[PDB]
Amino acid sequence: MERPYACPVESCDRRFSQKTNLDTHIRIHTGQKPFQCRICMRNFSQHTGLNQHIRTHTGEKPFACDICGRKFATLHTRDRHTKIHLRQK
DNA sequence: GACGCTATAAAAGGAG
DNA sequence: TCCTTTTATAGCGTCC
Ligand SMILES: [Zn+2]
Ligand SMILES: [Zn+2]
Ligand SMILES: [Zn+2]
Repeated sequence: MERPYACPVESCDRRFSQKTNLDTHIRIHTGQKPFQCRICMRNFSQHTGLNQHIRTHTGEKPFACDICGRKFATLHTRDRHTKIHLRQK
């Protein structure tokens, strides 16, 4: 069994290797958000959801682009940006 | 075009 | 293992 943990929701039925990931996933169904932003008090489903958000307050931009050295708050925004240097408008 | 941001999935770290 | 963190992937929505 590579992914022994299955989602209880008949409709969804997503599979996971670690039980942690299954519990975290189930939260999207129940709508429970255990991670709270201490500035605006908003709630998030994940550790990363909260971390991505704290940066909107702090203005921290950890991710730099290799080509132009421009900074971004999140990983995806940075990765997606780099692709523009490989094409025209 | 570009990118700020939220969501969510996949994986890894660390301690008992 | 269980719990904490980290990395990856998808879109949305809006301004340019
Ligand atoms: Zn599910
Ligand atoms: Zn906040
Ligand atoms: Zn760049």
